[PDB]
Amino acid sequence: GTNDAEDCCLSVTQKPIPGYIVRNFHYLLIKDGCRVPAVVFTTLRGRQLCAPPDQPWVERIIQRLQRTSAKMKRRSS
Repeated sequence: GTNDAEDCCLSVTQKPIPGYIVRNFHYLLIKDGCRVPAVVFTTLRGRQLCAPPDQPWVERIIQRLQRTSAKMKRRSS
């Protein structure tokens, strides 16, 4: 969102947003360090939203973004 004092998301809704309108995602887990594991979907507008990392619908769209972002192997961010 605007001024994020934390690295993780808030909470995900039933079925947040279409996974095809997401530009890039950030995969937030408790492994990283947070109480709420969620993948944030950075939409076309540049807004990130919390989506369920367990649900199958998410794991497909993640792959799509992984393979498209993989085109850029140099990652500074």
